[PDB]
Amino acid sequence: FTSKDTYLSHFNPRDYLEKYYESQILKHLLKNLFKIFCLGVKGDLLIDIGSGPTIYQLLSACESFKEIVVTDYSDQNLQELEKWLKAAPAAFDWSPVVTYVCDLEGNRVKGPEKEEKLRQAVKQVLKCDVTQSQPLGAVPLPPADCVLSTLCLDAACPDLPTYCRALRNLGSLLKPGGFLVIMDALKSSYYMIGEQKFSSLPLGREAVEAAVKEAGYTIEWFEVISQSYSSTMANNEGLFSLVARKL
Ligand SMILES: Nc1ncnc2c1ncn2[C@@H]1O[C@H](CSCC[C@H](N)C(=O)O)[C@@H](O)[C@H]1O
Ligand SMILES: CNc1cc(C)c(C(N)=O)c[n+]1C
Repeated sequence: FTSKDTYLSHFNPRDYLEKYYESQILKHLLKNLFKIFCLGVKGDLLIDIGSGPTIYQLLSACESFKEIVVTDYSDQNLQELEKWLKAAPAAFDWSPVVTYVCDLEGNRVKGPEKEEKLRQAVKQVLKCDVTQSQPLGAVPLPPADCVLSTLCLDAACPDLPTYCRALRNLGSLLKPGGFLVIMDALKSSYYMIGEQKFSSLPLGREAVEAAVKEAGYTIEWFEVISQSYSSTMANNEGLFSLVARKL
């Protein structure tokens, strides 16, 4: 299984964004995140776990959370995030994704307004390791109202016991009754970024549900989509989305 130090050196954030941000999946993820945050889940603080170099998973969340903390294992990934946050020239063009979210939300606001709301919400950009009892290391944070994690845990966990432990580790960042939002690939053993291969833990819906209950959460809803990534990218059998609450 891919060692975590491989994410520091061999995960190219720009290439990842070019390759995936595939469109049918992105549309579905955006609809689900809009449903969760704008049509319910809210608070003062949301922690996004394994953010990578993406901002798409935060576009509807910034309407419901005063503060958003973005986290990842890779320093290169956080640097790419910060380029967009600081509106740098070499920052990735999220404008077609931003326009799509504005349409879903009833066309209340336009693209630049949406982007400014996200940039204002993101207060901290932090290093994280989901395999650690303290994922944020020595960095102190108030208990979060919500912990979000998109397409991370399958890639970060080498086996089912580590996956369950990672869910418990994420729980330590959550207030009692706090929400856990996870969206990830089903039965995927790898994913590609050009010629670079990355391992993935191939989990079915039953193993995901069991791990979440074992980790001390109650599931509110669980959705499975049949849509898989292109043959050239991965071997997944769809994706899942779940909303759970910490016991
Ligand atoms: N142990 C670990 N702890 C935290 N993040 C990890 C990790 N191992 C890998 N990652 C991160 O998991 C990410 C997978 S890519 C997912 C990126 C983004 N959330 C999206 O939805 O597209 C990478 O950014 C990688 O750096
Ligand atoms: C689009 N990003 C993806 C896609 C897939 C299919 C997997 C996986 N777990 O195989 C991981 N990431 C990060």
